[PDB]
Amino acid sequence: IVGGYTCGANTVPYQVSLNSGYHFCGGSLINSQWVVSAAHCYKSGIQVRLGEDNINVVEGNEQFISASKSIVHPSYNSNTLNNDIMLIKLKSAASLNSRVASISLPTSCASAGTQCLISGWGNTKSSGTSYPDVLKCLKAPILSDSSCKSAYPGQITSNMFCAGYLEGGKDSCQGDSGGPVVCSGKLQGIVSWGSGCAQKNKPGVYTKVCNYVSWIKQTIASN
Ligand SMILES: O[C@@H]1[C@@H](O)[C@@H](O)OC[C@H]1O
Ligand SMILES: O[C@@H]1[C@@H](O)[C@H](O)OC[C@H]1O
Ligand SMILES: [Ca+2]
Repeated sequence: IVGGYTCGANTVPYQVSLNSGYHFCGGSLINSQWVVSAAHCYKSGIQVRLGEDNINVVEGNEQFISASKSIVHPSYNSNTLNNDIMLIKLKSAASLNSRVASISLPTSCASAGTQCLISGWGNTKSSGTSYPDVLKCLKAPILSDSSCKSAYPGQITSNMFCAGYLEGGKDSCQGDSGGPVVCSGKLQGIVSWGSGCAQKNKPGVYTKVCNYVSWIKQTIASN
């Protein structure tokens, strides 16, 4: 998160950390045993770290669960990042309380203009490198399909939307991938890609979760 703020410990209770010896992606808890993430975040040996604020300190509320199975979207294209969504099944059910909670899947797509919560442990600087130990939060509106398609010609599919600010200075960034974009209490986006971070006329590009509620729900009822 570039240009955001310190969320506060456990105030984003659906935010997870993907850990393979080190934080490498975010993810979003949607029920006690399933995390949704970015498909380009896929790797073998994933442990899912719930209840995290400082990812380099044990603080009192963590749950560490190994993945038992990962499902990259059947149609994920790593070249275009089209359909950048993946589901992770947890080996044991997380124990749900006020600091470890699932976030509701949409019944509707969020409209251009709607302001959302983007959170992650990604790089906080746009020209330079610096990674936080605590979770960082950004409120960013959704942007119109017509300025999204302009900012990134030939690259925006119906499976993506842009969210952010075209004057730059505020974005998600490397290390935020897999993580939530929440609007009106609905996991609407998944941190996916962009050109740099916090750059003018280059807003964050997010996987459009509402296209995948049918794929998510029928996957989760059969696995
Ligand atoms: O974003 C672009 C992607 O859509 C694809 O075309 O590969 C090149 C990238 O610049
Ligand atoms: O039991 C685990 C604890 O030992 C570890 O410190 O962090 C995750 C917990 O689930
Ligand atoms: Ca911790």
